[PDB]
Amino acid sequence: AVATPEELAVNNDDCAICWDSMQAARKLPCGHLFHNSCLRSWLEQDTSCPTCRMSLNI
Ligand SMILES: [Zn+2]
Ligand SMILES: [Zn+2]
Repeated sequence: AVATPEELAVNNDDCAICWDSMQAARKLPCGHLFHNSCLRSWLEQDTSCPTCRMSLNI
């Protein structure tokens, strides 16, 4: 569920959760770029901001 182009990922090749870099890159309502697998996995585990520690209302 990524609406951003791979261009963004290339420009920002670095994960905050799973670390490293890949391709898929989605943006959270808080202001963070997470991969499809990294995010999805996060949403399945917890719906909280890894950094902001704030719950996403969307
Ligand atoms: Zn990642
Ligand atoms: Zn955040």
